[PDB]
Amino acid sequence: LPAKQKPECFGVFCLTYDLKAEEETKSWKKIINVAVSGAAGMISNHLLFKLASGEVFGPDQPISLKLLGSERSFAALEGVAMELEDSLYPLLRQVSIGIDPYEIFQDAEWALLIGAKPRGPGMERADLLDINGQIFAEQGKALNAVASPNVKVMVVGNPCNTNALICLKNAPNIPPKNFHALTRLDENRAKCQLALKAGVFYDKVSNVTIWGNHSTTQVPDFLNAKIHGIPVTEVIRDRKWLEDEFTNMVQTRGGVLIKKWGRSSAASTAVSIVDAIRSLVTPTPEGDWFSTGVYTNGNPYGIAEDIVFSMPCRSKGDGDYEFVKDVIFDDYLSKKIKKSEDELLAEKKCVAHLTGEGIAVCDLPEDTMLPGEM
Amino acid sequence: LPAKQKPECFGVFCLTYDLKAEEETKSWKKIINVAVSGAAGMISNHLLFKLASGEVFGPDQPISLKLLGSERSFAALEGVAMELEDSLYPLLRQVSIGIDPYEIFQDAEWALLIGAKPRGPGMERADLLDINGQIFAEQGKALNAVASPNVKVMVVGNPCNTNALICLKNAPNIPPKNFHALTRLDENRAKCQLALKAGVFYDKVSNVTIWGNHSTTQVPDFLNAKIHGIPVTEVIRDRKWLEDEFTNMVQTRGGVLIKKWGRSSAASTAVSIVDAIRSLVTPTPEGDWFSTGVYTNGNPYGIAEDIVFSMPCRSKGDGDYEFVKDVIFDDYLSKKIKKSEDELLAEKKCVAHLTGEGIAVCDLPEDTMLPGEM
Ligand SMILES: NC(=O)c1ccc[n+]([C@@H]2O[C@H](COP(=O)([O-])OP(=O)(O)OC[C@H]3O[C@@H](n4cnc5c(N)ncnc54)[C@H](OP(=O)(O)O)[C@@H]3O)[C@@H](O)[C@H]2O)c1
Ligand SMILES: NC(=O)c1ccc[n+]([C@@H]2O[C@H](COP(=O)([O-])OP(=O)(O)OC[C@H]3O[C@@H](n4cnc5c(N)ncnc54)[C@H](OP(=O)(O)O)[C@@H]3O)[C@@H](O)[C@H]2O)c1
Repeated sequence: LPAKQKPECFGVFCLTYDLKAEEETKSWKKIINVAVSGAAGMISNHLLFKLASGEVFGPDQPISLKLLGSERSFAALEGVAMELEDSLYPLLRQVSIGIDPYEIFQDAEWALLIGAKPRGPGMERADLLDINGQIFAEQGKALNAVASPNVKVMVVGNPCNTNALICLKNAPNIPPKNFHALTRLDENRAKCQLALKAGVFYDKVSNVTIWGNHSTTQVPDFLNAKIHGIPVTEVIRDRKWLEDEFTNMVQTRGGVLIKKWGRSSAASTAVSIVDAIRSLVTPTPEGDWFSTGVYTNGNPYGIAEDIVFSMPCRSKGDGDYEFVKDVIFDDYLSKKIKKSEDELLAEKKCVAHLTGEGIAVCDLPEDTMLPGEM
Repeated sequence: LPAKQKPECFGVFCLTYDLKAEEETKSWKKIINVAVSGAAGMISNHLLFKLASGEVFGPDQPISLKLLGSERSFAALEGVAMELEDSLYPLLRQVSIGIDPYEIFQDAEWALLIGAKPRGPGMERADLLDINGQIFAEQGKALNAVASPNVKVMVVGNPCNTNALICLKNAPNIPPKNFHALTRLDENRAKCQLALKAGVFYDKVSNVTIWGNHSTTQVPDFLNAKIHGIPVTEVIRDRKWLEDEFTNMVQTRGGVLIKKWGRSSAASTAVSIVDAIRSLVTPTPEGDWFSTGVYTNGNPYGIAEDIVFSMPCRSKGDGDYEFVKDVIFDDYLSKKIKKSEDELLAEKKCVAHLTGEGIAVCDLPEDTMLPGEM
């Protein structure tokens, strides 16, 4: 539980200048502090450079990276940091690597929590929740204790939704609206599938939203989606497909992707992550929206409270967001969303011992983790 | 030796629109055709998305990717292309994957030839040159036969320098000035090292040039380099270091990098590659320069002709370049450059059977391949 223990910089990033705003590069904004857990993993190995290049926050936004890793993968983190220095990225004003959350999360304005333990060979969902839940329970206290009171936290380590509930549950000082579960890779994969069916390039499909858990209970919402400007429903008139098939296509994208030999969707996920961050740092296009697993309290859809449930949101580009109100539902959608909700509330109970609710009671389906995920 | 055999597109990229310049996105330039060999490898897995994101050619430059792979790694290429489609990159107007150079290199304006066979466990340099030389001999004929008469070719597969000589030697219709050997990762690594020693951030070091082969005979030129605006020589006054140590630090960067467990400098190399391309597509900053293994004919330094020797160049950002004339040399520099030249001319002879010169005569040192390279 550190205090006074500040994070040490990394070679060259220690030799950095004053602060962009007054001598050279006065065009640059004030530096943004970004923390990344799972910093030595594959998604990170992609994400990091996209951040450093200004692809994420812009070309006039000097960045500071605080890479949180783990004992075992420390050599790896040193390596990534070594690649970071040989990249000569001007925006990357400073980087620091370490294994202590209370040190690394120190002053973080964005906490991109990718990284959690992989599903064991014969591991039951409940324990998958327990193990990673603990990691996130801890990172939550750290964030709470030593991070910017308005840290925008973005969770990608599975089970992301619950992992996020836990994180905010252990980080009371931090606004729960700030915690996001990454369902965006799912959104992108779904646009691609709706473009593929309709015979249009993915840049013509929009208003795609994902509801529920980042698991096989999520719902690639085709009812409110649009292609070219008109509801998907009246472009892909094959209604049976949309209901009986669409979902399973997005739901297995990663699974087929992995068949093209063993690599995870690192590059794509790395991309989803930046698109995710941008949807909060950039004003949502007129009439469109993005998907994010966020806290349910305040939602107008009727979804249960006290959980992290992905839903349509729009932003003015300030880090915050608001739920999208102009949306419709039917028997299909309504029942599918409610079915994911059931799952989530069960994980919640199964994770009562890491959320501060009480004794855990697990009754979960060991078949829901998305194909292709580590 | 295809003709009439055109490259088929890939799912979603087949459903693409007209051509940016007249309906929507009239701000966009005319599409650029980019071919990538070794498309399913690690450096590519990084490079590709940087290209697609517009990081390389700009945000108003729609791109077309022609990914050349190999039979064995075809499943992998399908996978990368699958990640490409789930990324929803607007600039990535079209992509096509395949294993035939005469098909894939069809109409290429940029041929980023990363990818060649790795050094065998007990493989002698000569054969390393032979094996990869053949690949490049073939890709050269293809490029020559079916590519844009002004293809800018950028070789990264080792032995890059010779591999490039061979490529242009088998591609007579294509201007030899167009072939580039990637010595940029080396340049970047060296700036980082000169920044580290002088106690300044890498953004204060400039005019670093690399001469010779992309091997342990190259010369991280500290004599013409500058820090803050004044020659490195009068900032890092520890002259013995610059001569006796500097070189070995850059020369082993990859070697130490790999010690931080088994991953190649994929992310960094991916970065060097884009910096390389930009130095040709962007006007070189006033007084600075970049390093590139290019054809020697016309050089004013005294370096031997008919080889690919990295040297200082500047560009107006049109794809072409010119050698930098305002540069000095001393006993140290002069002798070191000449020693790399010796190597190169020996590889040249060792590769006479792939260059159209005659019977090969190999007499090479089996210790020169840079630490950390596959
Ligand atoms: N939401 C999505 O769509 C999505 C997509 C892909 C993956 N995921 C999920 O995210 C998790 C892993 O992501 P991945 O596939 O990218 O794996 P990965 O790149 O291989 O990274 C896994 C990480 O676990 C890390 N680790 C263990 N304990 C940690 C802790 N105390 N703090 C920080 N890092 C810790 C390791 O740390 P080091 O960094 O030190 O190695 C390692 O990097 C999985 O549960 C996976 O299912 C979600
Ligand atoms: N200049 C530099 O500083 C630098 C830096 C790093 C590496 N390199 C050199 O580049 C070469 C490999 O790069 P790497 O480390 O990035 O390896 P990598 O990512 O693992 O890729 C190696 C590739 O060899 C490919 N291949 C074999 N025959 C091919 C052909 N007919 N056409 C197209 N691709 C072919 C494979 O094809 P698939 O794409 O189908 O798998 C594979 O991707 C090595 O010789 C290495 O030393 C140079």
